[PDB]
Amino acid sequence: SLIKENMRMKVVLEGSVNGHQFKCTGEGEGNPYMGTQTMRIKVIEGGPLPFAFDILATSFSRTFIKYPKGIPDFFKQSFPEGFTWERVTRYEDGGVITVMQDTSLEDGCLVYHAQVRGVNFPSNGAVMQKKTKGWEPNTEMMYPADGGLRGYTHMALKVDGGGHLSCSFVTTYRSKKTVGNIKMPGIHAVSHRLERLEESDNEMFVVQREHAVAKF
Repeated sequence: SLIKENMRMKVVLEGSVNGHQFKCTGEGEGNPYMGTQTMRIKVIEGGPLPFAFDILATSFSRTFIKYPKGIPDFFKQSFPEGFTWERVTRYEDGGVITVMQDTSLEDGCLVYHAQVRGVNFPSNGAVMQKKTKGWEPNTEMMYPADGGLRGYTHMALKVDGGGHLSCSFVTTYRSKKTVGNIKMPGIHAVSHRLERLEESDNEMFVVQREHAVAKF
């Protein structure tokens, strides 16, 4: 397969949140067939970010989902060309973030480009005040949709003082394949656990890992 048991990734993610422009770069590796990955991320422009890095964390990798025998893997089948994803995330207190992402494969490395735009986060809220504490584990429902997939998520962002902020989104996953076939899965789910491993004081440097497993 073009997707090996060990694969490296690199990412450029840029955009703005509440008018604050930034750019990040990341690089990492994982085992796509075990659904595990780690990435090391630096804020290279606009730092220190005046908002929680957690709102960006889920924008930095669908090739690394452990899919059983019996659920077709849309993502791995999309190579060499790869896939795109487009997401809007809506937070219960009115933040909205739109993300556009491209996934390519270049010289044996997965290459990601993401653009993000967040607006209307309350200035006083946990995101803009940097009072968040990571994401609860969650399950994304995956639906077949006219040759692509729609993912649907309700996630809980932990906040200081024993709170959460709920958010939801729909993701549209599209293949870039111009030659060849894709076997489409049926409805399924993907269980995620996204963990912050390292961070610097002002989140200029973050290391995170994910474990993602598909199920019926």
